[PDB]
Amino acid sequence: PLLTLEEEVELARKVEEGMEAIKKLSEITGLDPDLIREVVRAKILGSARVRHIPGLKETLDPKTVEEIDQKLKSLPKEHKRYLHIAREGEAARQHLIEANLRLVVSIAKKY
Amino acid sequence: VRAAQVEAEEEGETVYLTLFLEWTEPKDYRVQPHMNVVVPEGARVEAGDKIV
DNA sequence: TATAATGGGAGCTGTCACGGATGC
Repeated sequence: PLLTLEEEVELARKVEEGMEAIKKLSEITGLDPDLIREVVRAKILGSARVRHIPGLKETLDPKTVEEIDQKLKSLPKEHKRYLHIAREGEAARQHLIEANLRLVVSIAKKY
Repeated sequence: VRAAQVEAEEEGETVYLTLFLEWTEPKDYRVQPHMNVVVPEGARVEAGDKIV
């Protein structure tokens, strides 16, 4: 279905704040914001999609993403909060794209 | 409004009641579509805490 | 890089002669 202005602004906000969360989380952990992002994304989408990303320096597999996710679960409450923020962000992103998929068709029908 | 503690001074044909009262006064707030609520249902707030 | 814009079109019509697969 199509988003109301409210739903749209909400999803957008959740996405932005999610990215911010990943940044702060990388500051805390000292890990790579990319690796972190791919791990959060992985867990949101599930193990249905797991593949090595060209930009990553490590091969991304359920073993390594479980290691990283476990080290993310070992954070204190205020720090472990940013993880939940990240996950919420990713979910919001997916729902946003899927929501706005119609606009693409309406634009491309003219091409 | 409810009366917690009730004190009474007897004077002449009358009584003067000092009442310790506790009640709640409502204040409405209008939320615009660009705003988001940071507080759950029935949660307690203080001075300085943000509702929206 | 920023008004807002949210489901596509063209089909194309005078052959049987069927073969095996699929359906009340």
